[PDB]
Amino acid sequence: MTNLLSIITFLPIVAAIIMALFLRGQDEAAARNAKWLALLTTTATFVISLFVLFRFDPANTGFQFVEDHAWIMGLRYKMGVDGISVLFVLLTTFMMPLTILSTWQVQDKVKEYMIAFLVLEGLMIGVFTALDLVLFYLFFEAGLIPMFLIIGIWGGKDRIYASFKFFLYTFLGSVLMLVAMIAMYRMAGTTDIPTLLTFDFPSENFRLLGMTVVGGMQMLLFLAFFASFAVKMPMWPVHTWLPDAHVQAPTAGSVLLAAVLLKMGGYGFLRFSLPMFPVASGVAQPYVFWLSAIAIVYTSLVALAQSDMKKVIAYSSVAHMGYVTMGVFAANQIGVDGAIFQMLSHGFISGALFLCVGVIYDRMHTREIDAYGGLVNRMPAYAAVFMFFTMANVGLPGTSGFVGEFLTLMGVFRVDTWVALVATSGVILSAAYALWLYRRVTLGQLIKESLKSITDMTPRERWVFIPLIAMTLILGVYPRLVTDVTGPAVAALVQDYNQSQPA
Amino acid sequence: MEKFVLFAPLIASLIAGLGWRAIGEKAAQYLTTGVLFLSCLISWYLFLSFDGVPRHIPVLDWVVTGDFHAEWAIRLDRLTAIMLIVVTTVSALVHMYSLGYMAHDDNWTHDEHYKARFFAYLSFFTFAMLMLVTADNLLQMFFGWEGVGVASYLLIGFYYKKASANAAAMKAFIVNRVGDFGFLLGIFGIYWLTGSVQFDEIFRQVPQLAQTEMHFLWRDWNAANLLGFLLFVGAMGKSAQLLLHTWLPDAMEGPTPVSALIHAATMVTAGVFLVCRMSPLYEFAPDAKNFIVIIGATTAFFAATVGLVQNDIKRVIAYSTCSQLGYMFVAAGVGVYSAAMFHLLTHAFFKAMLFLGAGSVIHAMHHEQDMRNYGGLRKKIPLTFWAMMIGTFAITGVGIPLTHLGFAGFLSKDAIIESAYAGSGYAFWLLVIAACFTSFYSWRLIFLTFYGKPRGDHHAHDHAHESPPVMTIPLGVLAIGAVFAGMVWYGPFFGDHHKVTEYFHIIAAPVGGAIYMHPDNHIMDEAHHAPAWVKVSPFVAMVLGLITAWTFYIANPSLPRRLAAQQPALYRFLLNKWYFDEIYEFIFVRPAKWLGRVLWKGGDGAVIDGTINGVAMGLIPRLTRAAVRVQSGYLFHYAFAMVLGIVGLLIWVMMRGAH
Ligand SMILES: [Ca+2]
Repeated sequence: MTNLLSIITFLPIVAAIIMALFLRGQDEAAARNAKWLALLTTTATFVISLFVLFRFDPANTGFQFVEDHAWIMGLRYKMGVDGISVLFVLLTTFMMPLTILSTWQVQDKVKEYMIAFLVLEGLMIGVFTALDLVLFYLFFEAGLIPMFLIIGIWGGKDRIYASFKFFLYTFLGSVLMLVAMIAMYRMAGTTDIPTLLTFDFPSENFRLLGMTVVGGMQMLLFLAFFASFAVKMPMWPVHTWLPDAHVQAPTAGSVLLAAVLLKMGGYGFLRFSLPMFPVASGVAQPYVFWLSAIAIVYTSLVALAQSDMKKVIAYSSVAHMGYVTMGVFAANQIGVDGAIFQMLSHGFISGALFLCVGVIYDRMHTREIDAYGGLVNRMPAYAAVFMFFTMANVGLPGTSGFVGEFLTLMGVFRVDTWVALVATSGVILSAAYALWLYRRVTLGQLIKESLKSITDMTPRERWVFIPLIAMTLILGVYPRLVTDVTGPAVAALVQDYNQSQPA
Repeated sequence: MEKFVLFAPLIASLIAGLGWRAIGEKAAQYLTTGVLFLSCLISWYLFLSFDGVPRHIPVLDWVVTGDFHAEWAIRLDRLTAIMLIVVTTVSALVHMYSLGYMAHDDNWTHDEHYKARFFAYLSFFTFAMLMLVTADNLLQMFFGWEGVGVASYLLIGFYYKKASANAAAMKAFIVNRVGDFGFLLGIFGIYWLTGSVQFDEIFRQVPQLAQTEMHFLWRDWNAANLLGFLLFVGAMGKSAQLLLHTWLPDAMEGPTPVSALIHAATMVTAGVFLVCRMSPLYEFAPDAKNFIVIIGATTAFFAATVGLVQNDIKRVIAYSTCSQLGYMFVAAGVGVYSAAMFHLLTHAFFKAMLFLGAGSVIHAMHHEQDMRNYGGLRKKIPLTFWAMMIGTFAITGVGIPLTHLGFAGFLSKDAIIESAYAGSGYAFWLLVIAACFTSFYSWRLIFLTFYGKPRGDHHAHDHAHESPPVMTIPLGVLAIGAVFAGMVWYGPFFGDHHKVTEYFHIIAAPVGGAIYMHPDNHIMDEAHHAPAWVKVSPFVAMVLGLITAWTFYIANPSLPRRLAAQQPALYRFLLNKWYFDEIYEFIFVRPAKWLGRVLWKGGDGAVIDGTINGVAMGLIPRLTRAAVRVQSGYLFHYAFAMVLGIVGLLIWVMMRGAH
């Protein structure tokens, strides 16, 4: 119980190695064993990570559960959590058992499917626990490998193109960040994230090529990290990989792609860009505001034009991340708390919606909106669940969707009214595409022979959704469960950002 | 005791909505109906025993972040107590009325189950409105605000197999979201100017807010005027005021009992209530009130003309609600919020009855809604005829002209028309003209349905019969409000300035009172002192419209047909409801869909993906083909490359020089 973060990080990876070695047979019993072994492993990781959650002390804004060991090439293996990153660990471990349970009907290469998800979980958890600069980059980039194969092997008809675009687009943005990490390593003489959080990187302007670089070295380091996190988030206009990868991935892949991997971009902004490059962040605030405002309006209108149900959900995520980006760079307590809440909240809602798509994809094997209609007539439970998360997706008060949206909008209002006015229009636009999709798929008359015999959600499918409905309602009604944890850490973060602004 | 009223309807709806299978449909219906009645009794006790000391009952913390804190809390002042009896009374009756109106529905086949779901929606709808009116802070007011939006969308689209209902419910949600866009911007502005979203703390700081300049978009604004305008944009959408009205007429696609609850208790009254709850701010915002009147008065006129030519019974009553809410916004704008609440309270009674009355007609007439096929019916439906007649009496304002004795809407409307004269010449004249149009379409409704030759298919006409007692007892109880309510509460709401002050327990900071009226405001007084030609004009115009209705349907019944032919373009304009929907489809809907497809295919596809693919799949492969070509396989070419490399490097070394 002194290496708790290392256990939850590498336990899923170790289980995959054992499964790959000592699990034999390709029959259904052999596959049935793999599903159970994965489910027990993901459940174990979630339970152990609850010890972190409840022993965590929100008042302490330092890193807790810290473990440090020597490593290679003069680096250190250091892990830990604070009020900004603890909840992203629990979100990852929370979605993984539900994601496994939703694949229970997959019959194609099951053992390999389970291994890819078990390996992916360990690497996703490492991103949020790592306190070494290179160690963060290792988990940040290693996650591309299992996801590249998850899309390639189990994806749709365009999965070859989607998997390559996903990997290379993300890979391109992070290699620039790698060089910035090497530069910070050389200036500060350390890769320790706690030590880099107090280091003062130079901000005096200089000239590079034909332009002045406002912010000096901080701006150059800021732009390298921005390229990595902007693509990961994703921000507009570097988002066009997401409508491919999220759509062409298998349903389980889409859940983890949207619920967890997107949060690495926003967490990157909260861990590095604002603490380590405050002067550059202050300078970039106007541009980030309008890119995020454009993203909300742009992708909301693009979602309204989609003929493919899974693409509506994919484009919805880009709009929801636009709020997160604005909240982070408003750099006030209200905006940053809203940004973190919006990230966690979007994990439950977006994941649930991709599971709603899978429920009817499994039965009908199509994603065209026009291929459905009046499903409420045969699928009462599905229409209720799909409606609930449709309403959460439009930020209805009472669901967790509202809180994150509301606070990021109010934090931005304090800084820029034009941005807040444009971003706030998302409430009108989100309702438009979200309700139209729900109506066209679920409501109406059952007038197609194909849908005549469609079945309702099975008991297993209902039980996957119940935890997600619980978190959405609980956090919507009692968000203090989140802000108590993140409150003190955001307060310290916002204070350092202010104390670093040029005077 | 207050918590039971607030939370009992939610618990009943959850039990009935999700667990009716365990306990059966009948137990679910009675649970919701019975629990509403108990809360209605507790609401009346809270209302009639209020001593004038506002109470604050906390429940839970909602949103805490740094200095921002909003809580689930219950505030009980005069305004809350008034809205309680209005919401619970009408909701309780609508539950009873629904026990018979939905007893056997033709929209559903016998396999489908709807009764338990319907009563759960009504209970939750009641819960949302109750949460709205008991709000202690602006954020909880928003939850209920959006709560009625989702409950209405559930109920307006109750018949999910009817594409007309699904479109109508979607429209209501979106249009009300356009209103919530301004509401939200007001909440953001208020928090940053005052550091709080709690009503009392906001009101304490209002005097400074009136002297404050706030930057917003391209210029600085007086804070109070801007904030009052922004919060009013929310009220316009929720009350179906002008330019945000098109959703209310289409809400008829839901069941008739839903229309009564939306149009008299829960949804439309929210906008006026917010104006009256936030009066401590609008009193210090002279320009915001100006805009409220112009919208309020123009809506009363706009919605009166359109009602003249509509042929669907519910759509006539639909526009009457919009026009009536126009009146209450004029009264608040002129600075008389008690009169606005007074008409809101009286309106709840006779408007609910008119809709519950029209449900009986539709229910009796084999569910036909076109008034062109509604002749006779007076002898076939005795009680619904008189209840509708009482509703017409109240809304028209049938009383003794210069006295203080008459039906509910006679007194409350006169208070608004008297205040309009003292407050705005624009307001006073449009209201009486609308009051003239009100009488025509109200009595036109009576004569078309309850008089004349039995007109239309004889089958239903012959089979027409009075609906069971469950649908008529709620109508009767309402009638006990659409006659005596105005006389009962005239004094406490409008009669005497001292009487009004104690009832509402109202420069000093405008805090502690249910409403506030700035000292420099005396419109309520000037209304009393108004001349006699003011105090009688409503009676004159009401009669004037009545005689035209009598002249148009009993005698010379061909006049309505002939006139449209004389002035046909003005017939289409009213019939098409001033073409507002067509304008929006042209200016908003079609452009939005077109914009999304262009951004989707032109932006993401041609510009962004076209570039990325053009480089990744166009350029780099082109450089690959050049590299493959240069690897020619000829030994002499490879040696040439080595010689070019040395020669190029030597040129480089020479330029640097010896050094
Ligand atoms: Ca720092």
